[PDB]
Amino acid sequence: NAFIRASRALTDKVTDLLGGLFSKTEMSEVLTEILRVDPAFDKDRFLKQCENDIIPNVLEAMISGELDILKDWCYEATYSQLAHPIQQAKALGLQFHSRILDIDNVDLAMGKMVEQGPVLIITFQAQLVMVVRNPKGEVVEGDPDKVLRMLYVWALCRDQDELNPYAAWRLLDISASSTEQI
Repeated sequence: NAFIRASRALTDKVTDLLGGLFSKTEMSEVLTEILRVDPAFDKDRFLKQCENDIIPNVLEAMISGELDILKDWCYEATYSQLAHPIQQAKALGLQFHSRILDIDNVDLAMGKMVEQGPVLIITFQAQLVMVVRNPKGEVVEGDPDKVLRMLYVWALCRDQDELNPYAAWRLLDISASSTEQI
């Protein structure tokens, strides 16, 4: 399909912009650290887990204002930044009616080491419908009839002390941008 190729082309360009002169050695060094604790680690299986588990659960919690779920999936400083806006909305008794339409083009962009552990940076595209309403049912944020096409970049960090490999990754950072006219 033509459209499918264009969206795939956009993802590849983002991966290029995230690939500096030292990206090959930095990725290899991060894999060395991950492999020390999880010898069976595989990049493709990891990306499958991101698409079927990590992304859907975290993104849903974010747009639905589910603070307890979000706190379990994020690092401390990360949670504080995401929580504040949600906490303000709840104080005004606002309602989160946002929903996810689709998620695709999941890919591995780069790797880096941080104090909390090894980091793998992924990207993906998603179609969302954002809408927040007040107690009266009136829309005070977003647009219930508009579909937003987003390009996300997520930094996931691994807890090197976690016994179970399928529960070792948590959200460390996130950036994004709409893809209108692309």
